[PDB]
Amino acid sequence: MGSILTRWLLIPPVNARLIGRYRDYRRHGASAFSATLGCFWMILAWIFIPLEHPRWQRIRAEHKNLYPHINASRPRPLDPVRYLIQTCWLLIGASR
Amino acid sequence: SSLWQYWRGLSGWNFYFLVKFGLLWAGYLNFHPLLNLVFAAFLLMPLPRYSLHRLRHWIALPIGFALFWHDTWLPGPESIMSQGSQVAGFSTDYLIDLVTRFINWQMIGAIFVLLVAWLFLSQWIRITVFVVAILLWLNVLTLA
Amino acid sequence: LWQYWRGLSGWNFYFLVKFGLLWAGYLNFHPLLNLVFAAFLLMPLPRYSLHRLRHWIALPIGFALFWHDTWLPGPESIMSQGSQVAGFSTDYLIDLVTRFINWQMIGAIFVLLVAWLFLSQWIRITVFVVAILLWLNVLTLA
Amino acid sequence: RGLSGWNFYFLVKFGLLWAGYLNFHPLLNLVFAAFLLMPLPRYSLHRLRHWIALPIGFALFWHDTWLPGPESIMSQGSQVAGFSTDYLIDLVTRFINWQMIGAIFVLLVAWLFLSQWIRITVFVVAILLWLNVLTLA
Repeated sequence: MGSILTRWLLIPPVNARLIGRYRDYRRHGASAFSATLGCFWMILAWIFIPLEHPRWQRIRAEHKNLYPHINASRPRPLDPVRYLIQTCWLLIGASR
Repeated sequence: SSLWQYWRGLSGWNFYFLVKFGLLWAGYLNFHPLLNLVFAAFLLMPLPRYSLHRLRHWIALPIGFALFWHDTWLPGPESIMSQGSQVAGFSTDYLIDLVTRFINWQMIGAIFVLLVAWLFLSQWIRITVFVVAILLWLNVLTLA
Repeated sequence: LWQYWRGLSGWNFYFLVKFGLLWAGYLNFHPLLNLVFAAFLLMPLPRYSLHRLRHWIALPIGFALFWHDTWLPGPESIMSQGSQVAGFSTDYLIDLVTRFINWQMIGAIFVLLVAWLFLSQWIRITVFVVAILLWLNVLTLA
Repeated sequence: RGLSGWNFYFLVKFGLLWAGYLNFHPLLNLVFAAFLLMPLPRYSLHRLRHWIALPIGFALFWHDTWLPGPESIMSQGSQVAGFSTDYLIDLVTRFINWQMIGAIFVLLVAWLFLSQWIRITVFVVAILLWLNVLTLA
């Protein structure tokens, strides 16, 4: 998804950031499909979730501790569901 | 100063609502879903200052009691005051008998069990999430 | 200009309340005017001073718009009939006020406030507010 | 460098077309768009283009509107000079649909916001091409 299409649709800075990320995912062994989907989800997360907020910053910083089973550098298509399940677990039975 | 460090779970009030739910389920309470939600919202409201927290607890206690009484069919304090002069003429033996008839020891035992369950579960799970979920659910049912 | 886009901040709550009232049937909602107002609030202003000015201007406008959306008599009707209300005893005014104010609605607004304070930390409420506004406009055009 | 501020111009035109306030001439507008998309290397040529394009764009917009030709206004304008200021304000308030103005404003803000993420020029050109195809079909 270096596809002539993203170059035509997105402005250059946005395109550069997306490509950089995509490439980052590919370098870490993610399938093309998974990488695209990962970028998509990220965009969605940015749109709906204030990632600039101190809360999300902490969660992102502790991502490896809170979500050990999810590799941020290798996105899998079912990663959102995994995040949901884990979050539900952290929200409920997770006190120690 | 993210208002966040200031969000504290319903602490002991979790038990208050659990008891209410148990009573509602048993058919002993006319549950007003919106008022109880407002109360819950009041308790969850983020207060930065420790003093405001103390104040909240002090205020919440009478309110919680009042609301609990309201949700029960118990006669209003006015009815008790106006009829109370008739109750002052009852012999101590009668009052004890009335009280023993009124108090279902099985219900007291259930509340105790619930208390122990809550203390035990609170060690593992955040009960507040459930209390709020049920409250929201009950409100939705009343609107549908 | 990316750095200058600041979400609807406290105005998110304003619109949520409006939506809640609309849903309850207490408001005649003018979708386009409210969208314009939202657009005005979202407009990217680089300078902090312009932001303060916007808030100052927006407050009266928001109030006016809210009033306009309500079934309440225009300030002219109140001024012309207000001299008749000045003769009402304090007890009657309190009775009228107590009858007029639905404590349940106030409580709902409060709950909504707490919900908003809590959700605004997790989710961008502005996105939803704008989406609903857009949606309501589309419904009025369809 | 894309249709920059002219994207908004066309969006407004499209909106007016949709509302039925504009008789849209697809070919003339396409030519105008083609003129605007022509790659110029020098920053100065870009300024010149903007200067030239402004009168042309305005002329084209007027042409596309149901408004009386400048000739009709000049010939009847002497009759309008006799109207009292109150009548002129009334006429103006009746003529200006505040809802349309508001919509244009909303469109502007939307455009400012979207132009940061997406190339609006691609869509404008696609719609223009589409509208031309519809007029030929």
